[PDB]
Amino acid sequence: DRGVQMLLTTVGAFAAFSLMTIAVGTDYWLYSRGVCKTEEVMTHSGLWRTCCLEGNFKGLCKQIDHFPDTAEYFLRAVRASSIFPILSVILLFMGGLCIAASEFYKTRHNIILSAGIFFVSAGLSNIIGIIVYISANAGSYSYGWSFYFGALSFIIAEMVGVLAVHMFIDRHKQLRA
Amino acid sequence: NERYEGYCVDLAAEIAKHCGFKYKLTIVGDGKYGARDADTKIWNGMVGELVYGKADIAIAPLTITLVREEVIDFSKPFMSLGISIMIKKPQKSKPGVFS
Amino acid sequence: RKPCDTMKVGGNLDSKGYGIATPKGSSLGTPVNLAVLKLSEQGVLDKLKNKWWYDKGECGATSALSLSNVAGVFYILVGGLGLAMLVALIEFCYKSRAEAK
Amino acid sequence: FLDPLAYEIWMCIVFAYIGVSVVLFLVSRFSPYEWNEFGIFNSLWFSLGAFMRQGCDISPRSLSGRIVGGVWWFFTLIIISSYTANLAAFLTVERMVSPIESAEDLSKQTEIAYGTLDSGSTKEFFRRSKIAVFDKMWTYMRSAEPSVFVRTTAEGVARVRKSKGKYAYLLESTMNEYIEQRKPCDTMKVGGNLDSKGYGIATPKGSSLGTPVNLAVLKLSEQGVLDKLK
Amino acid sequence: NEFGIFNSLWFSLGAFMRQGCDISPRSLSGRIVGGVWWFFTLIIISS
Amino acid sequence: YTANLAAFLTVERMVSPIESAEDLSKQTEIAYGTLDSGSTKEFFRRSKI
Ligand SMILES: O=c1[nH]c2cc(C(F)(F)F)c(N3CCOCC3)cc2n(CP(=O)(O)O)c1=O
Ligand SMILES: CCCCCCCC/C=C\CCCCCCCC(=O)OC[C@H](O)CO
Ligand SMILES: CCCCCCCC/C=C\CCCCCCCC(=O)OC[C@H](O)CO
Ligand SMILES: CCCCCCCCCCCCCCCC(=O)O
Ligand SMILES: CCCCCCCCCCCCCCCC(=O)O
Repeated sequence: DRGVQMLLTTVGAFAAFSLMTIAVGTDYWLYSRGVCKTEEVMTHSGLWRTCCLEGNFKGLCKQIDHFPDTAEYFLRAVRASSIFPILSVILLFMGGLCIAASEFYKTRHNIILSAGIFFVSAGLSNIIGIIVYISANAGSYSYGWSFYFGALSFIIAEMVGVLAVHMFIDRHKQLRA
Repeated sequence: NERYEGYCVDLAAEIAKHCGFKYKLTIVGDGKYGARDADTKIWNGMVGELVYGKADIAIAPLTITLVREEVIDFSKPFMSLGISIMIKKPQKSKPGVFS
Repeated sequence: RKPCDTMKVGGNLDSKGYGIATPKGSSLGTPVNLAVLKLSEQGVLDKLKNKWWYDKGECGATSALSLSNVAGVFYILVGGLGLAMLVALIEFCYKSRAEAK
Repeated sequence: FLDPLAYEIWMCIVFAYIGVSVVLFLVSRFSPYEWNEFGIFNSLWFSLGAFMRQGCDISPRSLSGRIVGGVWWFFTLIIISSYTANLAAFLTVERMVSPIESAEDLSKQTEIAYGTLDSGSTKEFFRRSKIAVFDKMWTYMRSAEPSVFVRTTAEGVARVRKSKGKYAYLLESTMNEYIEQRKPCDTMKVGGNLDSKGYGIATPKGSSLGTPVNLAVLKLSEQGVLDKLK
Repeated sequence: NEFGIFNSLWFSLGAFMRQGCDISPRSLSGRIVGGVWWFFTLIIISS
Repeated sequence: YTANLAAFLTVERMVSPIESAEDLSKQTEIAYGTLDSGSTKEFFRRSKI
């Protein structure tokens, strides 16, 4: 059907954007046995802040130091600056803008295709971000709800991109018909 | 006394407290532990400071050997040890991006 | 001690000890012997060992295939997806321009 | 059967699968100038079958669809080859891992029980210890049901041999080393000594035998008699 | 061209020997069955 | 490619590090030595094992 699809894509875009922004913001990416401030105790290693839990001084949070081959340096850079998660957030925002501007300027249907391309690119950036995150960590533990919020953002972004392209195809089908 | 710190410093402090007597830590001048020169039969190092009354007690990491147990009295060992192997750390190798 | 690049691997080969020396006929010998045994029983010696070897220490204390082993293939995959998207869009722009304006 | 690859590889395989399917669909269907049997459902099926090294039934004909297909094929080849190779390595050399290798390890986890003899220096060492790890061990054992305490060393070894890996017995190093080397060799000794103690030769309150036996023991130790005898 | 009993058997056999298909299911149910059997085959042959 | 990868992973899986002393006696890749002159040197020299 039609009419529902625009609302569903808008809702999905908002959900993906919110999830990814929260995930980049929060710090429950990794539960590891690190050190809170500078013994061992469980932590809240996020993208930026490793923070202490279930200890004498739980709730103390410190900025992660991402440094003490050229590949190692470049990976450390790319992971220190969460460029790929941030780029994911920005692309999701631009896709949201494209969907919003669809209601106006409806005549031109290449603005909704842009929305689709932005959402799919957001998904790809999210994948690269997860891969660099995990790889940098690798050079007992667990993943917290922030990581899975990032993952769910990826899934929803890819679904919303599919829907955007689907409705672009329908619009050009109507126009040619 | 306050100028120094270490395992032996704390051990000496506790021993004194148990026995109840002041003390003055003094390093060995020569810088050796103990050895009987075959010719002279001289004891250098803290074993010297013990045999020739120059000191009253040694609280250093002094091995309990036979050549040494003869001329002085050793307390029951306060730290057991031995020879051991030391190697470089494993240094787990990061796989290449295109490995 | 830093840089923390070494490791003790094998248990001890031989067995010796360290002791508190005293002059051959000094009255301190018996009391110091009993003091050492009392400390050893009370765990003070173990605590001092911990304090001076570990508390002042400058350091802390699978077989599956890890993502690090196959990371490059993921990078290549996503790079190829991006390139594919770019090529598609370039062709689409070219076709849009191609129609007789 | 998932053990050859880490959980992260499986997760990223699923992500890459969805990404590839979506990009193949987009790149094949979006252009109005194309209007490809490559809807979203057919794109997902293509990707799945490419991964499982099964047939195609359709292959992208455009440049862009072919780029996507090619990289996904390369990915699949490497990942499946790597799975097979690592499983071979697993099944060739079996590497059993000791669950605990230290005292602090026994303290930190709780899956495996452990306890000392009913009464002895082994018990007291924990009953009256101020050390973090031994304090924690005492806290656990003081209340452990069923009683982690045995009536005899024979009972202790029998109990550790009965339990698969649930129970760990704390005893003197020398007896532990003796037991380990005997049949059926069902048990091993892990980690270092928790404390230090010595065995010696006694002697009456005062005698002339003590002074020379001390020299004898030191001479034996230094010569290497005691190590060789042990 | 469609999955009768004999063609179903042939499809399954060929999927097990990794010997490609002349026909593959087109429906959601057929594709679920096919996909799961492909997974099974991949694990068992690798093993 | 698959067979050589398997060889790589199998070999890397059967690599045992050093665990004892006699393990130093058996191999020759890892050199080992003691202090120039001291108790450990003598212990080895007069060693009857
Ligand atoms: O009684 C003795 N006690 C010793 C105690 C120690 C230490 F462990 F450091 F406390 C050392 N260290 C070994 C490394 O070089 C010097 C420092 C040497 C000692 N030596 C000399 P040895 O002849 O080499 O044994 C003795 O004689
Ligand atoms: C006609 C249709 C065309 C389809 C086209 C898609 C097929 C792509 C396939 C494989 C790409 C593999 C890329 C290999 C990149 C490896 C480069 C590399 O890393 O080499 C340097 C090395 O790291 C130094 O140590
Ligand atoms: C387009 C329609 C295609 C239809 C779909 C075809 C089926 C897909 C193939 C395989 C499924 C494999 C399922 C894997 C199940 C994993 C179970 C698991 O992970 O449990 C282990 C546990 O996590 C450890 O503690
Ligand atoms: C196409 C198939 C989809 C895959 C289905 C996956 C079902 C199992 C997922 C298990 C997740 C376990 C969570 C791990 C916990 C952690 O260490 O973070
Ligand atoms: C073509 C893409 C699908 C391929 C099939 C992949 C399904 C496996 C996913 C399982 C999730 C990971 C859980 C297992 C790891 C673990 O818990 O040890």
